[PDB]
Amino acid sequence: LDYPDTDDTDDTETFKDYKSFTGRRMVDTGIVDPLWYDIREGKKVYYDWAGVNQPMEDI
Amino acid sequence: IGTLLYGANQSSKARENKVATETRKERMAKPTIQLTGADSQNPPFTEKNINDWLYKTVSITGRPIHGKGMMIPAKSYGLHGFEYLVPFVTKENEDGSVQEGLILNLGFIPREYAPIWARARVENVEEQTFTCVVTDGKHLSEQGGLFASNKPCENQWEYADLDQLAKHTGFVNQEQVRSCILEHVNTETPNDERDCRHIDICSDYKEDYPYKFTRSGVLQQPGQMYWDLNKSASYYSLLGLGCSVFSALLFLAK
Amino acid sequence: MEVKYRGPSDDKLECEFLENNLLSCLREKSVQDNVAKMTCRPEFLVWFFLECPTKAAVYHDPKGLRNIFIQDKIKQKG
Amino acid sequence: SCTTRRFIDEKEKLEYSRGYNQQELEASKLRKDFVKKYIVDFDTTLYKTQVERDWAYIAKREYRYEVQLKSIGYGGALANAVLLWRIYANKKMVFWPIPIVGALGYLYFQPVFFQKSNKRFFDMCNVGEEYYLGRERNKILRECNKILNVEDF
Amino acid sequence: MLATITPVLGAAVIMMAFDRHWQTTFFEYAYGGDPILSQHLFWFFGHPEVYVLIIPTFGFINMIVPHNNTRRVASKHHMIWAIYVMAYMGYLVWGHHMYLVGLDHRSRTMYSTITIMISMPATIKVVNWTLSLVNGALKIDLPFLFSMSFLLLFLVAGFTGMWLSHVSLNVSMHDTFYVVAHFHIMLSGAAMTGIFSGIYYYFNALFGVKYSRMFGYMHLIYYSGGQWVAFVPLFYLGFSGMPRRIHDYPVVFMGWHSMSTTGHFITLVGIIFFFLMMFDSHIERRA
Amino acid sequence: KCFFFDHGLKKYQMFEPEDMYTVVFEGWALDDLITFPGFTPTGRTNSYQIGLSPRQR
Amino acid sequence: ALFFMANTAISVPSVLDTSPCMKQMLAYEDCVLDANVPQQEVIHPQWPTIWPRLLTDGKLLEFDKVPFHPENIYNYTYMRPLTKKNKQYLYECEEERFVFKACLRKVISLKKTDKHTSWDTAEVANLQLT
Amino acid sequence: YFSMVTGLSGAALATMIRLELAHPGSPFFKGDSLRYLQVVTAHGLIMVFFVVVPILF
Amino acid sequence: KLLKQSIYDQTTQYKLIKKNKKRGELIPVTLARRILRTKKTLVLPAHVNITLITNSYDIVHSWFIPGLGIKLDCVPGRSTHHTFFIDNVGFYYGQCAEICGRYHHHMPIRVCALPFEHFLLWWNTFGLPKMLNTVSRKRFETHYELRKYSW
Amino acid sequence: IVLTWGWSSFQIGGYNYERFDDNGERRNTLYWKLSPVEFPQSKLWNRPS
Amino acid sequence: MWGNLWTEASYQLNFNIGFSSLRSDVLIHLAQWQYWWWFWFALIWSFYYFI
Ligand code: HEA
Ligand code: HEA
Ligand SMILES: CCCCCCCCCCCCCCCCCC(=O)OC[C@H](COP(=O)([O-])OCC[N+](C)(C)C)OC(=O)CCCCCCCCCCCCCCCCC
Ligand SMILES: CCCCCCCCCCCCCCCCCC(=O)OC[C@H](COP(=O)([O-])OCC[N+](C)(C)C)OC(=O)CCCCCCCCCCCCCCCCC
Ligand SMILES: COC1=C(OC)C(=O)C(C/C=C(\C)CC/C=C(\C)CC/C=C(\C)CC/C=C(/C)CC/C=C(/C)CC/C=C(\C)CC/C=C(\C)CCC=C(C)C)=C(C)C1=O
Ligand code: CUA
Ligand SMILES: [Ca+2]
Ligand SMILES: [Cu+2]
Ligand SMILES: [Mg+2]
Repeated sequence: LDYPDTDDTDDTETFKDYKSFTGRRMVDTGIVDPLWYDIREGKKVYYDWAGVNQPMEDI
Repeated sequence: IGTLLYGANQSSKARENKVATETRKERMAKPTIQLTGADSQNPPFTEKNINDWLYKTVSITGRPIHGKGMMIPAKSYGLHGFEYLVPFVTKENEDGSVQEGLILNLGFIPREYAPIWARARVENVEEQTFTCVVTDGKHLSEQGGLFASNKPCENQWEYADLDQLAKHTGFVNQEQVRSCILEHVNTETPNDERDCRHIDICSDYKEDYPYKFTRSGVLQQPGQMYWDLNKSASYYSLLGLGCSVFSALLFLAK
Repeated sequence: MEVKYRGPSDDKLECEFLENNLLSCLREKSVQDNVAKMTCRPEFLVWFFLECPTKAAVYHDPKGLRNIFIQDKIKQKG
Repeated sequence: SCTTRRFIDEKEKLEYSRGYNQQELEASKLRKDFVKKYIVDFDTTLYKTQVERDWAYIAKREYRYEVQLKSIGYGGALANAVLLWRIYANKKMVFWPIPIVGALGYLYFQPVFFQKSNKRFFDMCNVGEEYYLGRERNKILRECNKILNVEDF
Repeated sequence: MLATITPVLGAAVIMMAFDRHWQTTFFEYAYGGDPILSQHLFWFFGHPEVYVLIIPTFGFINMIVPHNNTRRVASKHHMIWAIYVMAYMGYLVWGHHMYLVGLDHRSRTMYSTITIMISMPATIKVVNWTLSLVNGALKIDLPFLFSMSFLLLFLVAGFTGMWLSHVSLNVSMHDTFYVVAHFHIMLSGAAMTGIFSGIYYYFNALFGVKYSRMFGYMHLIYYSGGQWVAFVPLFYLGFSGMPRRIHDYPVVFMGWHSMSTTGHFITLVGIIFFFLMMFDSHIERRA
Repeated sequence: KCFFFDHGLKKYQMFEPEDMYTVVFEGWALDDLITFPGFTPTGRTNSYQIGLSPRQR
Repeated sequence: ALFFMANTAISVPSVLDTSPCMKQMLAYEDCVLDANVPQQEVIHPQWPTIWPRLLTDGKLLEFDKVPFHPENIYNYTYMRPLTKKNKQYLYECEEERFVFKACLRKVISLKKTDKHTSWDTAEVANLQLT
Repeated sequence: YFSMVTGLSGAALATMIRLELAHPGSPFFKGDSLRYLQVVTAHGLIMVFFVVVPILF
Repeated sequence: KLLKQSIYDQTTQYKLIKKNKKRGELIPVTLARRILRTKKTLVLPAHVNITLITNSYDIVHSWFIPGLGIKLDCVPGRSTHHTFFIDNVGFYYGQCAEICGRYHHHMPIRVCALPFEHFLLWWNTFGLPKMLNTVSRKRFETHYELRKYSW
Repeated sequence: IVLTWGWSSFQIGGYNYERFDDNGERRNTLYWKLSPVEFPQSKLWNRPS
Repeated sequence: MWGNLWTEASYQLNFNIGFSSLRSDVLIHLAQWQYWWWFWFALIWSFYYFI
């Protein structure tokens, strides 16, 4: 999550955009696919249908 | 005997279909009812008294969601396309998690353009006004024949199952959404069941897809019209007569 | 050359602008451009007729044209 | 135009399945008589203008493909079925059914296809009132419109 | 041919080195340099180079087919003269790689005409190969199957080359994947099939033991299939219009590129089968 | 009609030719829009089949 | 080559123009060209009504706050009023213009009605099939 | 034997090229256009002058 | 085809379509122009000959349009003359087809052949003003030029 | 394998494509007389390109 | 898209096998020539099948 830098990852901004009115409207249009990850309590978890592994632990 | 019984049943079904078409045409001959504001947000349509509103022209305002539509297979003038079926949202809260609505049949769409990513436009998902004829989707639900299967999880449909469509839409008013399905219609076309013009288009398909049905198209029930049923009944009755005569000759064995 | 079909827009603002241009053109042509400034745009007349058939029919109607002329005269005087 | 051809063919099939009433049958008879007289049973090359000759020949070729060839195919299918029946019955090869049954099938299937596609052939002859063929076409169209209490192009 | 052409390539490469280091401006248009001279000199050797690569491949089939058919080869003199005519007429077609560079229409037409004329001796060789298989005592063997695969690949390769000889089509197909597919079907298909056929023909002479027919058949099948699957979709890519030497391309080529990669991996599996064939033959160690 | 009416400026605006992808998937992000000046100054028609003009000596 | 294509569809004819007043428009354009009028607005049959000043002053556009710097006769051809010769040679083309305007008015008066039933399948009557 | 080694090297270079060309976005070289061009040139030169030539001549 | 006020967030829409746009197995090039986007597309008229003078600044490049089937080698030090005649109204893309260096892959071309009227409109409204923008640039200047030079 | 499939497959495919998909025509166009023609299948996919 | 006039000339899909566009007269001629080139092989193919 947000690694290595926000300018590259942009997880939080993308999550907020998806949760915003514009994101919901775009999803309804259907051109943009549904969100693929959820921001848990300090961690990012991809959905099982995203077809990707979970991010490696930061140690 | 079996084929004679089948032909008699086909003739009875032809008469029933003719009566149904007549009554539906008479019902559609009435003016259109514009539902706005509170009425639009809470449509009067309900499974308790759906028969009252069946095949009635209603102008309703709502927010369609093309992103999660259904493509029920269908054949229209030789094109093995789909009948676009969208969850037409009527009222939603600020968050949008809880919402209610109905099912709107936009019309026939070609198979090539059926995918959302295969279209050259961004579908509008704002409030829009649609004039539709209320229908129960009898032929859509009864199509598919034997071995037909549908996978709502994969969003693949072979026949129009009202309960599965309502579950896919996810509207709170499950009973209301499952009661009936709206079909986008044009009120400026002949009200003749035998017009032979089912979708409002020209020979060049100038209109942009999906092509809304006409009143004649809504009245038409593919593969179950009275003339087709009468032709099938006549063929079955001839086959009967022939087999019965042959069996009688064999029995006589003069 | 493939041209895609699109019926008249009938947009409220666009038709209002086109109708205002049509009114200006009619006022100027009635006096034969005997005005200090010529604001008429002949190009927009075609777009008016193509995009706003309802207003075109209203103008063609003798009663609608009469009412439009009366209102335009009242507004111009006021 | 392939989309237009498919739409026209499907419309004709739907109309044929639906059937026709007295007025529709009369109009179809008039159109079929006109088409047979001026296109099918007349040498198109004998007309005056090049435009009318070419369009009449286009209509004649369309009629050929949509009526004559289709009727030949259907009658040949029926004659082949009868030939298979007779071959099974006689345990040998027979040649009589081919010509006779083929001709009978063609005679049976030509009227139905002509009725199905009568309107298209009549409409394809609308070259224009400036020519004799177009003038006769317009006269027949006016008569059909008067019969049907409607207007057609 | 190599003796004839090598000095030209050497001189061109030396001039390139001098321009790079001493800045002799041989190919700098500013003060008399001719950038197109470099291309002329390179291709003058380049086309004879590919002809040199291909010509030896024909001998493998020309030897194997008679050996297994128990029959004399068809028109050996005519095949020899055809290969010779190709060899000493390929020196006047080096400009078919430079049609669009901007050379004079006279030279362009000469190059195109000679290039299309080159097709005839290839047809002569093809008909001789076909006739060598008739009216004889056939002894089917893995070298024979490799020869058949070589013929099958060479037919399409030469046909695609002749199509490239079309000037108008060459305008669109220059520096595209169509040329890539053509010369891949030529080299990787025909030359490698002939090399493997010769290897299986001289396996006893080379390794002193007989080969393993099982892994040999596996190698043949997988190598031929991989070559076809890899280099057929490249023709579709060329027709679509994909340029060459590009690592990132429009999304519309994903399917054919995946097919090409699959074909390459099948060819790699065939190579694995060839190496396993050698290992199993040495394990068998049978006279 | 190569121009589009704008609800903000109450005028017709146009942009240089753009690909279908840009027009469809980036309609909300447009730049270089300029007011439509008209095909001709007086409003006449420029719709003619052009040919090749006589050569220069 | 000789018969490489193996067939030619000579039957396919040149598509016939089906416009209402094409002949009238072309005749009027030919007459206007014979009039040798430098102005182009005269191409439209209703020029005397769309540009009234074209006969008296010629000022068709308001050149306010904009420079006017002609360099030859081809700069502001639309700013030159018609002369006696132009007026004469355009009056010599009045019958064609009147016929064209009458055809346009007839087309305008023609309107779509629910009576028409072949509107959808009008391409066959328009002769779009070949 | 040397030709076998060189052919394996050429096959490896071809595999690199095919993996890079599998789908757009440079999954293999990840944007190294110069490296891709060098690999392509190496593949071509090795296959031409150091596989077929050593095998035949 | 109307420029309406956007109630959404344009930046949010742009970011979302950049990140998680929906694609398909069979998507046309028109809807998939990832590596075929440029600016200031070259606009030409249709149904007329044009003399294209091709040249290069540094090294040899290739002006390639597969839709038209045109390939012109732009060689430094040369002014090669070619005939260009697009017999239809259409928009064509292209990619350079000769090794040039770093951005050999990403170097697209966009050529739009339009009817002469549309081409002349585009000229007068975008290119003709720029030919004097080097010295004179103003709305009044552009209006004066377009009125003075009317076709 | 050799003759009939290779000489009839492409034509069958093109005929079926015209039957069921209108040779891939893009609809929503105007005045077919002025509109361009969407050609039927002409590139032999069975023949190695 | 120059207005409602769709100027795009190429609509090739992911697995396109033919030319990108067929509007160009050169490409039309090339396609027809290739088609008839493939046509003119009946006797040769039959002979090779028989042998
Ligand atoms: C072994 C290698 C090899 C061989 C043998 C050939 C053989 C031929 N080549 Fe090719 N060629 C290359 C390797 C080869 N080439 C390479 C590597 C390039 C690109 C170099 C680069 O730029 O990197 C190239 C580029 C190239 C071009 C330039 C394309 C372009 O840049 O746009 C041309 C143009 O005509 C061409 C033509 C020919 C011709 C006419 C033959 C003739 O010899 C072929 C004659 C044979 C036939 C014509 C066969 C006849 C067919 C049959 C009998 C079967 C018929 C059956 C059916 C039709 C079903 N070659
Ligand atoms: C002999 C020449 C030859 C051979 C065999 C090959 C074989 C292959 N080539 Fe290559 N290629 C070229 C010569 C060759 N190529 C040339 C000259 C260019 C132009 C470069 C440029 O213009 O920049 C090129 C360009 C080129 C490109 C274009 C890259 C780009 O432009 O971006 C690609 C793309 O996939 C490619 C792929 C392949 C593949 C998958 C094979 C497969 O066939 C590879 C599989 C492996 C083999 C075929 C050999 C295996 C060897 C053995 C098993 C040993 C055998 C030993 C004995 C029998 C004793 N090649
Ligand atoms: C000495 C050897 C010489 C080898 C020479 C090289 C040969 C290369 C070609 C090999 C072809 C092999 C056969 C392929 C059959 C493909 C059929 C197909 O999909 O239809 C294509 C075509 C394509 O039709 P289409 O309508 O789908 O068109 C393609 C798609 N559109 C519409 C978009 C264009 O269809 C037909 O031909 C229809 C009739 C087919 C009838 C025969 C079916 C055979 C099925 C397979 C065999 C039977 C199964 C068991 C086999 C057991 C074998 C041991
Ligand atoms: C001195 C030079 C010759 C005189 C000047 C002419 C030179 C330029 C033209 C020559 C080539 C013409 C090719 C036309 C296209 C057909 C190609 C073709 O079918 O090839 C495949 C054919 C074989 O392929 P095929 O077996 O598929 O043949 C077609 C089979 N059917 C019909 C069943 C589909 O190759 C030939 O043998 C064709 C020879 C050319 C055509 C000759 C037909 C007879 C007409 C009289 C010829 C007299 C000789 C002079 C030429 C006539 C004009 C003067
Ligand atoms: C008119 O008719 C004609 C035409 O028109 C149709 C023509 O086009 C033509 C032109 C055709 C040609 C010139 C020939 C074209 C090419 C042809 C026919 C061949 C193409 C063949 C294919 C595409 C098939 C694909 C090839 C393959 C090898 C597929 C292999 C498949 C499978 C399942 C095997 C997978 C196995 C592996 C990857 C290896 C796994 C195993 C191991 C590693 C070892 C295991 C070992 C242990 C011990 C367990 C002709 C001649 C014609 O007559
Ligand atoms: Cu510039 Cu490649
Ligand atoms: Ca890549
Ligand atoms: Cu060469
Ligand atoms: Mg090049």
